Amino acid sequence: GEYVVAKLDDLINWARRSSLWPMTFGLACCAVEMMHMAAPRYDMDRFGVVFRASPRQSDVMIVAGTLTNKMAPALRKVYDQMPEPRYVVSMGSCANGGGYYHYSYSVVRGCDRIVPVDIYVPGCPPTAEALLYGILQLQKKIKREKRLRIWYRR
Amino acid sequence: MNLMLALLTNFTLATLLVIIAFWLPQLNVYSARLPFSMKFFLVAITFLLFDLEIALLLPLPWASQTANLNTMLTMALFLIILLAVSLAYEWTQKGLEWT
Amino acid sequence: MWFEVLPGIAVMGVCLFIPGMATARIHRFSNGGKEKRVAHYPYQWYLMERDRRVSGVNRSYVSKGLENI
Amino acid sequence: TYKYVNLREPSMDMKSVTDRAAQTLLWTELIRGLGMTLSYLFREPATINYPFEKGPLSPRFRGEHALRRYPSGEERCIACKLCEAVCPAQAITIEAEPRADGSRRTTRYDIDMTKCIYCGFCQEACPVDAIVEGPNFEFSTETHEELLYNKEKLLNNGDKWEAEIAANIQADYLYR
Amino acid sequence: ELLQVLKRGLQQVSGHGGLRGYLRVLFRANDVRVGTLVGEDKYGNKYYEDNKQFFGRHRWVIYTTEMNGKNTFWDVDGSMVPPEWHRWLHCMTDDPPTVKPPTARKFIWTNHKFNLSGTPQQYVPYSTTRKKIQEWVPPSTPYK
Amino acid sequence: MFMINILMLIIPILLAVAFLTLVERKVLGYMQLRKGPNVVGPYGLLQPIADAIKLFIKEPLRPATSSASMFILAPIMALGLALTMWIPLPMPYPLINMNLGVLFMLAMSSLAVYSILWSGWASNSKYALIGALRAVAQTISYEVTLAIILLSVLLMSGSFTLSTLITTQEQMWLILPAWPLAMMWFISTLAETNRAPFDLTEGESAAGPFALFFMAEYANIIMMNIFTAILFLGTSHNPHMPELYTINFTIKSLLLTMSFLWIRASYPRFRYDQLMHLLWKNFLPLTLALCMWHVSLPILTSGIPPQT
Amino acid sequence: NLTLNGVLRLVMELSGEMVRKCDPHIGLLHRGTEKLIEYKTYLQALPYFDRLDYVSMMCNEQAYSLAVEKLLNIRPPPRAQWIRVLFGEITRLLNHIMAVTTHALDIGAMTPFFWMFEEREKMFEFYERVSGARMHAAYVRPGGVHQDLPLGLMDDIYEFSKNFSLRIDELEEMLTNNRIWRNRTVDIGIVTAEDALNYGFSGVMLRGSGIQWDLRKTQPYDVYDQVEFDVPIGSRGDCYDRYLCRVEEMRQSIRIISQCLNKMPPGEIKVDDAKVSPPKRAEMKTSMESLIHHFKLYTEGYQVPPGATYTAIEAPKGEFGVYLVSDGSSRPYRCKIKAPGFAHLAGLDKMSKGHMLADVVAIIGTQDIVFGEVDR
Ligand SMILES: CCCCCCCCCCCCCCCCCC(=O)OC[C@H](COP(=O)(O)OCCN)OC(=O)CCCCCCCCCCCCCCCCC
Ligand SMILES: CCCCCCCCCCCCO[C@@H]1O[C@H](CO)[C@@H](O[C@H]2O[C@H](CO)[C@@H](O)[C@H](O)[C@H]2O)[C@H](O)[C@H]1O
Ligand SMILES: N=C(N)NC(=N)NCCc1ccc(I)c(Cl)c1
Ligand code: SF4
Ligand code: SF4
Ligand code: SF4
Repeated sequence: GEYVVAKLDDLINWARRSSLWPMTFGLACCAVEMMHMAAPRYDMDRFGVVFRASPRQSDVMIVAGTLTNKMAPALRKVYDQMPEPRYVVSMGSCANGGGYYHYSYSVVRGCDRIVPVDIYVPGCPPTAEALLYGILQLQKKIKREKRLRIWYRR
Repeated sequence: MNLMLALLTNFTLATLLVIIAFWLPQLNVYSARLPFSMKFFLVAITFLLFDLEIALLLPLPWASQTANLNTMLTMALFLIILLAVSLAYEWTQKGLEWT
Repeated sequence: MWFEVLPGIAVMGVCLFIPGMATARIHRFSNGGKEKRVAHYPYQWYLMERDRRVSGVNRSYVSKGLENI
Repeated sequence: TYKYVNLREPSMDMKSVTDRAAQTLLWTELIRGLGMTLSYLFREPATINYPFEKGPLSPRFRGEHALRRYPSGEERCIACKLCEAVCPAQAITIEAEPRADGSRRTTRYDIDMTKCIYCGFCQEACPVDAIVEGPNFEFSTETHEELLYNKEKLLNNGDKWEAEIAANIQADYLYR
Repeated sequence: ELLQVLKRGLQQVSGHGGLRGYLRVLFRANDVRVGTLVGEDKYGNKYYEDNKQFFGRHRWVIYTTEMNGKNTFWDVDGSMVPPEWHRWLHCMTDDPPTVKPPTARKFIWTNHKFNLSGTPQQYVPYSTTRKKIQEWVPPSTPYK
Repeated sequence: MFMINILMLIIPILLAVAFLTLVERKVLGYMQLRKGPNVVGPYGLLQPIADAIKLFIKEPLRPATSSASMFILAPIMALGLALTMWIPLPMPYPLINMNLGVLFMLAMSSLAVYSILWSGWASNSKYALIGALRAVAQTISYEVTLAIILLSVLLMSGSFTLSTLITTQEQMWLILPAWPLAMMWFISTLAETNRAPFDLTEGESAAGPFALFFMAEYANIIMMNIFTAILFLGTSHNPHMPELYTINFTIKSLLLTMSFLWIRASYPRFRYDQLMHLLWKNFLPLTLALCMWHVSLPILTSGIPPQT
Repeated sequence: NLTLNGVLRLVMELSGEMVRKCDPHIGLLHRGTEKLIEYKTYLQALPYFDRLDYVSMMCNEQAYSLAVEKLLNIRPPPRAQWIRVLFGEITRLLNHIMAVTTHALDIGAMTPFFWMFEEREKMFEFYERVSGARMHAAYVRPGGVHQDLPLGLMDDIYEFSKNFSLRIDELEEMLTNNRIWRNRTVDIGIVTAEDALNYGFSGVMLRGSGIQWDLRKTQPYDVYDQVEFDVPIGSRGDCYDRYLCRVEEMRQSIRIISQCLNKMPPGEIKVDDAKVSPPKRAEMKTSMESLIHHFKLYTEGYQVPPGATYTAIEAPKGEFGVYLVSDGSSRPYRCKIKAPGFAHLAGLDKMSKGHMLADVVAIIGTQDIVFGEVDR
C-alpha cells in the first residue's frame, strides 16, 4: 500500500513541477531580467513555464522588484487569490530584504514580511540564468513533497 | 435512436467531467440596469432582425429547383436588397457607431 | 529545429484520423462489408424496408439476386 | 539636421489608386507579414540548453562574494574597513582586534546578501584584493537567513572558488 | 539533401554508443548532439564542444549521475560544475583546465560541493564575535 | 457497435485537443526564435499530460457564485455542444448522416453563446457580466456572415447534406469559384472563436472547470477548421479506399488549424469597435452582395446543382 | 458614467466606450531615492541612477556624471567621452527595443518582442564585458568611466552593429504597414506642438508633433558635436508618428555607433586627477600619494565645491536631468531627479480625451513609461 502512495506522490509532484504557471509582479528592475528569461535564449516556456498566466490559473508568484508600503496590500491580495498549491519566488535584493532601499521610509524590508517565500534568488538583479536556476530549484523542492505519504500516516 | 444516444453520451460525459473536476481529495484537515451602453442592446436587436431575414433566405437552395425561376430570382434578390437597405439605414443613422 | 514540432503534429494527426477510419470500418462490419445505406428521403427508406423483408433474415444489407427468382 | 518620418503624399493616378484597392481587398500587406513569421519558423532558434549549456560571461562578472588568502594561507583582509565605508547599501559589517599573534584581522565580516546591490565597489576599494565578487551566480536559497553571510561562509567561498577567482583576476588586473 | 539530413540523425545514435546511450542523453539532457570530448572532472562530469554550433551552444557538460553521494541521474544542477571547469563552460576563458590547469593551493577545496540549501548541510548564520560585557559572578559561599 | 463508434469519436477529439496545446506552443515558439516545450517528455510530448493532471488537482477555488445551477451548467453546455458539432462531419462517412447536417451545425453553434452568457451570470461580478456581454455581441455579429456565406456556398452544392459537399467538389475545390467567400469565412471563424487578432475577451480582461472551458474552445477551433476544409477544399472520396480520404482530409485540417496559430503569431489585436466595424461595415456589405451574386450565378450559367 | 479602478493604478471614468477622465495613481514604486542619496557620497549615489529608468542605465549614469563633473569643474578625458557616447547609443537601442516591442506586445503583437530581445541579450553582453553587470553597470562615473574596454570588444560591437538594421527591417515588416497596427496607432493620442511644450513634454513626445528639438544637437554634451546623425520629426503628433520616430532613432543610433567605433581615440579613461578619480591599483600599491588618495576617495569621497546645477541629457525617453545641490562636502545636499516620464504621464488625461479604453493602453505605450524614474 505504501508503494502505491509513493508513486502517486511522484505522479502529482511530476505534474505540478512540470507545469509551473507563474504570475510575475513586475515591480521594477528585476522584471526586465524575467523578460530575458522568457526571451529566446532561455525560453522558460520550454520547461513548461508559460510566459504569462492569470492570477487564478497561477501556481507560483514571482516578486520581481521593490515592494513599497503603498503596493504591499495589493500584493497580499493577489497572493490570497491564488489557488493552491501556490509558491512564492522572491527575486532580487529589494524583494529579498529591501536591498538598496532597505533603510527607506516607504519600502517593505523584504516581501517575506507580507507573504511566505519558497525561494530567494540573490542579485541586483539576478541574471536571467540565475532566475532560471531558482525556478529549477523550486521544481526540485516540489519533487521532494510528500503530501500523500504524510496524509496516509495521519 | 442513434442521434439521441450521441447527444446523451456527449452531455453525459460533459456532466461527468465537470463533477470529477469539482471533486477530488484535497488532503486538508482545516436586478437593475447595468452601466452598459444602449449600443450593445442595439447590436443584439440588429442581430435578431437580420437573423430573421436569414431564416427567410435559408430555403433558397431548394427554391432554385422551381420552374418559376423568374419569380424565384426576383423575390430572392428583393429580400437581400431590403436587408441591404436596412443595413444602409442603420449605417446612415449612426447606428453602427461606438462614439 | 522546426522538425521537432512534427512529433506533436503527428500525434494530433493520428488522433484526428481515428474517427474517420473507425467510422468507415465499423460501417463495413455492420453492413456486410458494404457502405451503410443512405436513406434521406421516403423512397430510399421504403426500399430499405423492402430489402429487410426480402432478405429473409430481417437485415436490409443482406442482398438477394437472381438465385431467389 | 532632421528628416521626416511620415510626410508623403499618395499618388492619385488610377494605377496607384487600384494598387491600394488591391491591398485593401486582397490583404497583401497582411500576407507579407505572414511571410516574415514563416521565415522564422525555419530559422534555427537562439535557445541554449540550460543547465547543460551556459550563457557566456566575462572575467569581470560580479557574482557571489568571497574572502581570499595569500598563497601561504594567511587571510588577505587586514580589517581596514574601506569596503564597509564605500558600500552603497551598508551591506558590510566588520569588527576587528589584534589576533593572538598580534596581526590586524577581523573578528566579524558579514555581508547581508539581501542588502547588497552587487556593485563591486567593495572589491575596487580593497587595497589587498581580499574581498572579491566571484563568478558564482547559482546560489539561490530556500530561506532568507541563508543569505546573511558571516566570515566563515565568506572564507569558505574563497577556498571553494579561489581556483577560478585567481584566474579571472589574472585576466583583468591589468585593466585595473 | 534530405537524405544527408537523415544519415546525420542516424550517426547520432552511433555517435552516442547505440540506442540505449542515445536514449539516455535524450532523456537526461533533452539533446542528442554529438560533440568532441574536451575532458572529464573527478566527479564524472563530461565536457564537450562543437565549434560549428552558434556561440552559447558550442560548449556543454553532461552531468555525472552521482556526485558527493547524491544520485544525480535525473536531478542535475548548475552548481555541480567545479570552479576549474566553471570558467571554461561559461566562456570566461578559451582553453580548458586540461590545457591550462589552475594554480594549486593547499587551502583550496579538493572536493567541490553543489548548492546545499534545503539539506542538513545548509549554512546557518550566526555572530562570530565573542561576548562583549562580562557579568559579575557572586561568591559561592554565604555571607549576608 | 454504435456505442463503440461514439467513443472512437469523442476520445480522439479530446486527445487531439490536448496535443494541439503542445503544437501551438511549439509552433509559436519557433516563429519566436525559441523552442517551446521540449523538456517534459521527448520534444515535449508529455507536456499536455502534465498540464492536464496539474489542472485537475488544482484547488477549484471558485468565489461564491450568483447561482450554483448556472455555474455547473455553463461548462457542461460548452463541452457538450462542442462534442455534438462533430457527429455529422463526413470523414468521409459521418457518425450520424443528417439530411440537414449543415443546418444542424448552424443551429448547434448558435447555442454556444449561452455558455458565455451563463458564465457572466454565475460570476457574481458586475465587471465579468459586462465582458460576457461584449463577447456575446462579437459572437452573434459574426454569426450573421457565417450563415450568409454558408448559404451562398450551398447554392452551388444544392442541399444541406454535408456529404454532398464532397460530391460538389469532385472535380474542383470550391475555394476556386468562391475564394472571396472563403476569405471572409476564414476570418469570421477566427472572430467567432475569439482567436487572435480577435481575442478580445483575453485582451480586455480555474482548475478543472477552466480546463473544461479550454478544451471545448479548442475542440471548436479544430472543428471549424475541419468544416472549412470540407466547405472549400473538398477531398476526393474513393468508396473502396476510404482511408485515403481520411488521410488527405486530416492533413488539410491540420494545415488550416496550424494557420490559426500562424495568424496569432503575426498580428496585433483589433480594438473592440474596430472588429465590429470590420463586420458590419465591411464583411456584411460584401457578404450581402456576394449572396445576391451566388443566387444569380447558377441560374444565369445554367449551373443549378441537383436537389438530391 | 462607469468608474473603473512597474505597476500603475488607473482610476477612469467611462461613458460607454469613451474615456471621460483618466487619473493615474502612482507612488507604487516610490522608494525615496532622493532622500537616500543625501546620506551617500557622490560615488555611493551613482548606482541609484542605474535604477531610475532601469532600461537606460548608462544614460542615467551619464546625466549624473555630467552634473558632478560640472560642479567639480573638471572634464573627462576624450576616450572616456567617446566610450560614453558609444554606450549611450547602445543604451538607446536597448530602450527603443523595449519601448517599441512591449508597446507592440501590450496590444497583441507579441512576436517582435522575442526577436528583438535576443538582440537585447547580445547588448547585455557588451555591458557585462565592460562592467561585469548585464544591467546596473555603474560604469559611467564622474571623471570618465571605471575601466577601459577589454581587448576584442569593439570588434564584437561592429559584428552586432553590422547586422542590426536587418532586425529593424523585420520589425517594420511586422508593424509599419500593418493595417491593424496603423488602426491602433494612427490619430491616437494627438498632441499639439504648443500643448506639448506647456505640458512639459520632451524627447519624442515633442518631435512627434513637429517640434525640432534634440538636446544632442541644440545643447551637446561629451562628443555628440563630433558625430553626424539626423533627428526624426513627426507630422501628425500621434502614436503612429512617435512609433516611426523611435524606429528611425534606432537607425540613427547605429549610424552614430558606426562613427564611434571608427573614431575611438587612445588614451586614459578617467580624469588624471587623483583627487577626483582613484589611481590605478598598481599605483595605489607602490606610491604613498596614490595610496592616500585611494584611501580618502573610497571613504570620505571627493568634496564638491558648493553650488547648484540643473544638468540634462537627451535620454532615450526624453530630457533626463538632475538638479544637484552641493554644500561643499563630499555628500550631495539635495538631488532632484527630473524624469521625462513624470511629465508625460501627467499628460495622460489630456491625451486620452475622446478615446476608448483600449486606446489608453496605446497612449501609455507611446509615452514610454518606466515607473522607476516616475516614482524615484
Ligand atoms: C465576373 C465578375 C465576378 C463577380 C464577383 C467578383 C468578386 C471578386 C472581387 C471581390 C474581392 C473581395 C475580397 C473579399 C475579402 C474581404 C475584403 C475586405 O473586407 O477587406 C477589407 C477589410 C478592412 O480593410 P481596411 O483597411 O480596414 O479598410 C476598409 C474600411 N475602411 O480588410 C480585412 O478584412 C482585414 C482582415 C484582418 C484579419 C487579418 C488576418 C488574416 C490574414 C491572413 C488571411 C489569409 C487569407 C485566408 C484565405 C482563406 C483560407 C481558406
Ligand atoms: C487527470 C487525472 C489525475 C489523477 C491524479 C489523482 C491524484 C489524487 C491526489 C490529489 C492530491 C492533491 O493534493 C492537494 O491538492 C489540493 C488542491 O487544492 C491542495 O489544496 C488543498 O490544501 C490546502 C492546504 O494544504 C488548502 O488551503 C486548500 O483549500 C485545499 O484545496 C493541497 O495543498 C494539495 O496537498
Ligand atoms: N494555450 C496553450 N496553447 N497552452 C497554454 N499556454 N495553456 C493551456 C494549457 C492546457 C490547458 C488545458 C489542457 I486539458 C491542457 Cl492539456 C493544456
Ligand atoms: S533588486 Fe536590484 S535590479 Fe531588482 S528591483 Fe531592486 S535595485 Fe532593481
Ligand atoms: S557589491 Fe556593492 S553593495 Fe554589495 S557588498 Fe560590495 S560594495 Fe556593498
Ligand atoms: S576586505 Fe579589503 S577593504 Fe574590506 S576590510 Fe578587508 S582589507 Fe579592507
